[PDB]
Amino acid sequence: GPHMATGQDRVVALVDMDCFFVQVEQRQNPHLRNKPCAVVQYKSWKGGGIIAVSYEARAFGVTRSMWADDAKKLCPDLLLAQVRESRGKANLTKYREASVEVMEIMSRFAVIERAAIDEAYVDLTSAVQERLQKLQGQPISADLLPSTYIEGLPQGPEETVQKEGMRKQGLFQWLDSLQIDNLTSPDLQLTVGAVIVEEMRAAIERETGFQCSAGISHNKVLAKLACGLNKPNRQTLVSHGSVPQLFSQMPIRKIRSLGGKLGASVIEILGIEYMGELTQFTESQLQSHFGEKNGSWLYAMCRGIEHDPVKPRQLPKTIGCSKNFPGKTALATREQVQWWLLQLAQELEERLTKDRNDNDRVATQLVVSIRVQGDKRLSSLRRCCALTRYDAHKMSHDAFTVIKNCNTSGTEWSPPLTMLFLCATKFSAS
DNA sequence: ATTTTGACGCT
Ligand SMILES: Nc1ncnc2c1ncn2[C@H]1C[C@H](O)[C@@H](COP(=O)(O)NP(=O)(O)OP(=O)(O)O)O1
Ligand SMILES: [Mg+2]
Ligand SMILES: [Mg+2]
Repeated sequence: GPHMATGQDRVVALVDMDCFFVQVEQRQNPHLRNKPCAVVQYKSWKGGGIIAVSYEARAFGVTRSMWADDAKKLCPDLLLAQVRESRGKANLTKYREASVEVMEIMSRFAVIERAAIDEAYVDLTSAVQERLQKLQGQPISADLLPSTYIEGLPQGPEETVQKEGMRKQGLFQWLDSLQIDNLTSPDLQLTVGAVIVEEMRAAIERETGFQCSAGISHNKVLAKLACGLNKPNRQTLVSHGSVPQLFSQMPIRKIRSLGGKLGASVIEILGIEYMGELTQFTESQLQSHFGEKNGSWLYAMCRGIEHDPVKPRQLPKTIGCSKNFPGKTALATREQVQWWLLQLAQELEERLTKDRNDNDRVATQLVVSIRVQGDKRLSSLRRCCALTRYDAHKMSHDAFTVIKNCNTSGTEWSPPLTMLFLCATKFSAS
């Protein structure tokens, strides 16, 4: 009752760019705009692997991971943009730079946590309070929320058969219900949050050309879930009160961190399917099956409560370069391994030097990882060494030194290598 | 022959 926390202390948003790499390429090449389009890496093997897909192309069934030749079978007029290739490998520089454009705009509004190349969490609690002070008891107009969905609404009793009609009906129900004169109301706080996110999304689109979606809720997991509910080019507010119905038919795997083995174990061990069913277990029961930390997290999360903070971190903490060498292309000679380590080290040097100039920091550890043919794990082996100079020849030599004894017998390398990976870590200020 | 990443947990 009066002491049961409800996880309504924060306003958190998650902003995720729509078909991000595709929009970067469509901005660059107007011929690709408003077309079924995908971004592909490499080309020789089955036309290249698709890594991003426009919504027009998704309507034909094109998905990430599809070979371009196969996507063309579903969508004969599919247009393609290729990732830059440098030193024999895919180069993602253009997308990292476009990401910085977006993150720098978002950081004008609030502290952000860069969660991936095209998404960031925003802690809006302070900004909402300031905005509530600015507009004392002044009602919030639907005009301030032109792209917002209120999850769960409309409810109860032709304008109801088009999606914009439904969107506005739900928004009207929500705003009609609001208590505008209490500045401590969580639902009001979320609504002001959504007004700010509309402003943020408009700024991103104005200043970059890129569209995005967003979720606004009281924590990162609900914000992330909300964001996906009405992609693309829309934002969704998930209130605390919307959680029971939302979670009552929500597959466990849809919640952040439960899409893999742990989520599968929750389903198998407890014999449930939906996130809401978790409420019927005690905290101790969940801790007994999934550990103290996971158990406590699940117990709170199924009630819509999560405390993971929006970390103040706009820049990646590691800078890595990797290449797979699948099937017959697996690396089988010492010279091959050394040449590709050099290629990777040269890209890494270029990125590290730019990073040192832009961000006043230096990496101090080099992690070298390899995969051997047959091992299904991403990494078969990981070894580190000191990273003392931004020099590609030195980094490649040091990586070879730290992995060379993985070679059962050689001039020859065995078993063949299916992946090389260099990652610069442990940054210190410079 | 899905590729190239990046954050974080466990021991
Ligand atoms: N498995 C993968 N391998 C490589 N790159 C990938 C990837 N998954 C995504 N990317 C790259 C390419 C993606 O453009 C970018 C962002 O990933 P999303 O936010 O998950 N997907 P997007 O923004 O395209 O569409 P949506 O509107 O549904 O958000 O990261
Ligand atoms: Mg995206
Ligand atoms: Mg994303």
